[PDB]
Formats: sequence, structure tokens, C-alpha cells
Amino acid sequence: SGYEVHHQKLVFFAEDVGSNKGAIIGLMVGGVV
Amino acid sequence: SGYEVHHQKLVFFAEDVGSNKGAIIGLMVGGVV
Amino acid sequence: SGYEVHHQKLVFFAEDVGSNKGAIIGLMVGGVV
Amino acid sequence: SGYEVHHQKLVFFAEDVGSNKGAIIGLMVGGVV
Amino acid sequence: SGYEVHHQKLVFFAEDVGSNKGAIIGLMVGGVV
Amino acid sequence: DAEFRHDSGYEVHHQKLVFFAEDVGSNKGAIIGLMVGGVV
Amino acid sequence: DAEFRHDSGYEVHHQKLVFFAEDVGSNKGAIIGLMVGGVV
Amino acid sequence: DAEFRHDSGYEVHHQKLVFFAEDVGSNKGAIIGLMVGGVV
Amino acid sequence: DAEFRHDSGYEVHHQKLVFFAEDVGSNKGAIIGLMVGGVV
Amino acid sequence: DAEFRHDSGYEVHHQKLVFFAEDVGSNKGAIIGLMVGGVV
Amino acid sequence: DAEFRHDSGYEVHHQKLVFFAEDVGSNKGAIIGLMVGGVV
Amino acid sequence: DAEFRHDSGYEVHHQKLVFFAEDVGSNKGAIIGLMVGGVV
Amino acid sequence: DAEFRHDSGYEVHHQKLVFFAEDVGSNKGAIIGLMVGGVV
Amino acid sequence: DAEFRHDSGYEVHHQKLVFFAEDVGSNKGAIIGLMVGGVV
Amino acid sequence: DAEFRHDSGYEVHHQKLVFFAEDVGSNKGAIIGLMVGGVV
Amino acid sequence: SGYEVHHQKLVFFAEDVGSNKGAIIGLMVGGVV
Amino acid sequence: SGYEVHHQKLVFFAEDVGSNKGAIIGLMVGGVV
Amino acid sequence: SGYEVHHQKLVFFAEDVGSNKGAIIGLMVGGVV
Amino acid sequence: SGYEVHHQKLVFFAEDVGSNKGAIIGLMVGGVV
Amino acid sequence: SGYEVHHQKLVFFAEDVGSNKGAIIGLMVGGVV
Repeated sequence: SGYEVHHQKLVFFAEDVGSNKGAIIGLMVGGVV
Repeated sequence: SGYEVHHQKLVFFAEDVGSNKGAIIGLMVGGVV
Repeated sequence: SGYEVHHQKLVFFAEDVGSNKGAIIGLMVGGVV
Repeated sequence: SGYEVHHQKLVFFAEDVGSNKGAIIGLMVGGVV
Repeated sequence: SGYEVHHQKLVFFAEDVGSNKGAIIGLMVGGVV
Repeated sequence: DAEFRHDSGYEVHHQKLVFFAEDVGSNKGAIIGLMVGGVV
Repeated sequence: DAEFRHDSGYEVHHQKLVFFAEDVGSNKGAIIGLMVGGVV
Repeated sequence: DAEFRHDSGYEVHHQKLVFFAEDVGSNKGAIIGLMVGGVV
Repeated sequence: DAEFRHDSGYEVHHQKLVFFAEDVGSNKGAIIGLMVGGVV
Repeated sequence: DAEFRHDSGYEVHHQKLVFFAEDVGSNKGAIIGLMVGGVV
Repeated sequence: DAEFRHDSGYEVHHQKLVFFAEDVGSNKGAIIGLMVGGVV
Repeated sequence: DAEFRHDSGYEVHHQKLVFFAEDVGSNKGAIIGLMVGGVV
Repeated sequence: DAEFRHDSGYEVHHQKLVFFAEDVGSNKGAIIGLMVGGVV
Repeated sequence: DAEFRHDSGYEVHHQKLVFFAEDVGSNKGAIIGLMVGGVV
Repeated sequence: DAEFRHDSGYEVHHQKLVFFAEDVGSNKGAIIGLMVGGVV
Repeated sequence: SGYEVHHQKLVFFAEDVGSNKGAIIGLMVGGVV
Repeated sequence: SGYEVHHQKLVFFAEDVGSNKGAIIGLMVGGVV
Repeated sequence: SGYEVHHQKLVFFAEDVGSNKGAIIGLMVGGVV
Repeated sequence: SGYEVHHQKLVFFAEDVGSNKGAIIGLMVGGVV
Repeated sequence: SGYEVHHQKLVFFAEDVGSNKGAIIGLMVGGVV
């Protein structure tokens, strides 16, 4: 049905990625990968 | 049905990406990849 | 049905991307990739 | 049905990733990978 | 049915990952990998 | 006086291929009958 | 006086291919009968 | 006077392949009949 | 005067392959009939 | 004057393969009929 | 529909030859540095 | 549909030859540094 | 549909030869440094 | 559909040969440094 | 569908040969440093 | 020095000759080939 | 020094000759081949 | 020194010769092959 | 020194010869092969 | 020194010869092979 999301604070740095066959996520809320 | 999202603060830096066969995400809310 | 999204603040920097066969996203809300 | 998520604070740094055949996540809430 | 998650604070650093055939997660709440 | 070779090339030939595909969703990567070297 | 070679090229030939595709969604990458080297 | 070789190339040939696919969801990587070397 | 070789290449040939796939969910990696070397 | 070889390559051939797959969930890794060397 | 080949021909190349002859009597046949196929 | 080959030909190459001959009497046949196939 | 081959041909190459001959009487046949196949 | 081969051919290569001959009388047959197959 | 082979051919290579001959009388047959198969 | 030859009677027939690297002779008297 | 030859009678027939690396002779008197 | 040869009668027939690396002779008198 | 040869009568037939590395002779008188 | 040879009568037939590395002779008188 749905999402209620708030007041999230994120900082990030990503170094080299070869092959992302999937999920590289800071915060993942109910997603499908 | 739906999303209610707010007051999110994000800063990010991404280094080299080779092949992104997927999701590289700061915050992912209910998405499909 | 729908989205209600607000007061989001984002800053980002992306370095070289080879092949983006997917999603490179700061914030993704309910999208399909 | 759904998610109620809030006041989350995240900082992260990722070093080189070879092949992400899966999930590399700071916080994962109810997602499917 | 759903998730109620809040006031989480996370900091992390990831070194090189070869092949992530699975889950490398700081906090995982009810996800499926 | 010496011989130096890099023969890192390739050859493909006598092949018979039938490739049939039904509905495809996001094709994030590849569906390949036969792949000979290369990078997706 | 010496010979130097880089033969990193390619050859493809006697082939018979039938490729049939049904509905395709976003094709983010490739659907290839036969791929010989190269980069998608 | 010496011979030096790097023959890290490849050859593929007498093959008969039938590849049939039904509905595919996100193809994050690859579905390959035959893969000969290479990188997905 | 000496011979030096790196023959780290490859050959594939007399093959008969039938590959049939039913519904596929996220293909995070690969479904391969035959894989000969390479990296997914 | 000496001979030096690295033959860490490969050969695959007379094969007959039938590969059939039913519904696949997240394929985190691989389903392979035959894998000859390589890395998933 | 079929391929038919007779490749009974020839190739000769990177060669360095020094040929010196002193008095020759009846040369009934041949004095050859290098002979590649053929008939005397 | 079938492949038919007769490759009864030949190749000769990286060679260094020094051939020196002193007085020769009737040469009934041959004096050859190197003979590769053929008929005298 | 079948493959048929007669590869009864030949290859010769990295060679270094020094051939020196002193007085030769009737050469009824042959004096050969190296003979590779063939008929005298 | 079947493979048929006659590979009754030959290969010769990395060789270093020094051949020196003193007076030769009737050479009824052959004096050969190295003979690889063939008929005198 | 079956494989049939006659590989009755030959290979010769890394060799170092010094052949020196003094006076030869009728050479009815052969003087050979190295003989690999064949018929005199 | 010399030859004294007489009253010789010869009849001959020769079939195909491939390569005559030598002597094919009915009567040879003191010759050099 | 020499030859004294006489009253010789010869008839001959030769079939195919491949390679005559030598002497094929009816009568050979003191010759060199 | 020499030869004194006489009243010789010869008839011959030769079939196929492959390689004559030598002497095929009806009568050979003091020759060198 | 020499030869004195006479009143010789010869008839012969030769079948196929492969390689004559030597002497095939009806009558050989003092020859060298 | 020499030969005195006479009144010799010879008839012969030779079948296939493979490799004559030697002497095949009807009558051999003082020869060298």
C-alpha cells in the first residue's frame, strides 16, 4: 500500500564500483532490487 | 498506492562506476530496480 | 496512485560513470528503473 | 501493507566493490533484493 | 503487514568487496535477500 | 632479430542459432544466445 | 631486424541465425543472438 | 634472437544453439546460452 | 635465443545446445547453459 | 637458450546440452549447466 | 549448403639465405639451398 | 550442409640458411640444404 | 551435416642451418641437411 | 552429423643444424642430417 | 553422430644437430643423424 | 685414349620417361654420365 | 686407355621410368654413371 | 687399361621403374655406377 | 687392368622396381656399384 | 688385374623389387657392390 518516511539525514561517499549486480544503498525502505 | 515523504537531507559523492547493473542509491523508498 | 513529497534538500557530485545499466540515484521515491 | 520510518541519520563510505551480486546496505528496512 | 522504525543512527565504512553474493548490511530490519 | 606477438583477437564461425524471446522486463544486462568474449 | 604484431582484431562468418523477439520492456543493456567481442 | 607471444585471444565455431526464453523480470546480469570468456 | 609464451586464451566448438527458460525473477548474476571461463 | 610457457588457457568442445529452467527467484549467483573455469 | 576446399598451394617468407657454390660438374638434378615443394 | 577440405599444401618461413658447396661431380639427384616436401 | 578433412600438408619454420659440402662424386640420390617429407 | 579426419601431414621447426661433409663417393641413397618422414 | 580420426602424421622440433662426415664410399642406403619415421 | 667399336646392331623402343636423372642406354661404351 | 668392342646385337623395350637416378642399361662396357 | 668385348647378344624388357638409384643392367662389364 | 669378354647371350625381363639402391644385373663382370 | 669370361648363357625374370640395397644378380663375376 504505501510509505510514510521522514526527517532522514544522509551523507555518503562511494569509491569505485566494478559491477553492481545488486543493491548498494545507504538506506533502503521497502524497495525491490 | 502511494508515498508520503519529507524533510530528507542528502549529500553524496560517487567515484568511478564501471557497470551499474543494479541500484546505487543514497535513499531508496519503495522503488523497483 | 500517487506521491506526496516535500522539503527535500540534495547535493551531489558524480565521478566518471562507465556504463549505467541501472540506477544511480541520490533519492529514489517509488520509481521504476 | 506499509512503512513508517523516521529520524534516521546515516553516514557512510564505501571502498571498491568488485561484483555486488546482492545487497550492500547501510540500513535496509523491509526491502527485497 | 508493516514496519515502524525510528531514531536510528548509523555510521559505517566498507573496505573492498569481492563478490557480494548475499547481504552485507549495517542494520537489516525484516528484509529479504 | 626476434618476433613479438599479441594475438588477443578472435574468430567465430560455423554456427546455427535460433533465438526466440517472450516478454522481457527491464533487461538490465543481457540475454545472449552465445557470447564470445566481450563485455556487457 | 624483428617483427612486431598486434592482431587484436576479429573475424566472423559461416553463420545461420534466426532471431525472433516478443514484447520487450525497457531494454537496458542488450538482447543479442550472438555477441562476438565488443562492449554493450 | 627470441620469440615472444601473448595469444590470449579466442576461437569459437561448430555450434548449434536453440535458445528460447519465457517472461523475464529484471535481468540484472545475464541469461546466456553459452558464454565463452568475457565479462558480463 | 629463447621462446616465451602466454597462451592464456581459449577455444570452444563442437557443441549442440538447447536452452529453454521459464519465468525469471531478478537475475542477479547469471543463468548459463555453458560457461567457459570468463567472469559474470 | 630456454623455453618458457604459461598455457593457463582453455579448451571446450564435443558437448550436447539441454538446459531447461522453471521459475527462478532472485538468481544471486548462478545456475549453470556446465561451468568450465571462470568466476561467477 | 556445403563448403568444399582444395588449398593445395603454398606460402614462403621470412628467410635469410646465403648460397655460395664452387665449381660444379654436370648438374644433373639440382643443388638447392631450400626447396619448398615442387619437382626438380 | 557439410564441410569438405583438402589442405595438402604447405608453409615455410622463419629460416636462416647458409649453404656452401665445394666441387661437385655429376649431381645425379640433389644436394639440398633443406627440403620441404616435393620430389627431386 | 558432417565435416571431412584431409590435412596431409606441411609446415616448416624456425630453423637455422649451416650446410657445407666438400667434393662430391656422383650424387645418386641426395645429400640433405634436413629433409621434411617428400621424395627424393 | 559426424567428423572425419586424416591429418597425415607434418610439422617441423625450432631447429639448429650444422651439416658438414667431406669427400663423398657415389651417394646411392642419402646422407641426411635430419630426415622427417618422406621417402628417399 | 560419431568422430573418426587418422592422425598418422608427425611433428619434430626443438633440436640441435651437428653432423660431420669424412670420406664416404658408395652410400647404398643412408647415413642419417636423426631419422624420424619415413622410408629410406 | 680411345675406342674401336664395330658391327653393332641395335633396335629399341622407349616408353614414357618421367625424369631421366641419369643414363637410359641401349649400349654404353666407356661413356660418362 | 681404351675399348675394343664388336659384333654386339641388342634389342630392348623400356616401360615407364619414373626417376632414373642411375643407370638403366642394356649393355654397359666400362662406363661411369 | 681396357676392354675387349665381343659377340654379345641381348634382348630385354623393362617394366616400370620407380627410382633407379643404382644400376639396372643386362650385362655390365667393368663399369662404375 | 682389363677385361676379355665374349659370346655371351642374355635375355631378361624386369617387373616393377621401387627403389634400386644397388645393383640389379643379369651378368656383372668386375663392375663397381 | 683382369677377367676372361665367355660363352655364358642367361635368361631371367625379376618380379617386383622394393628396395634393392644390395646386389640382385644372375651371375656376378668379381664385382663389387
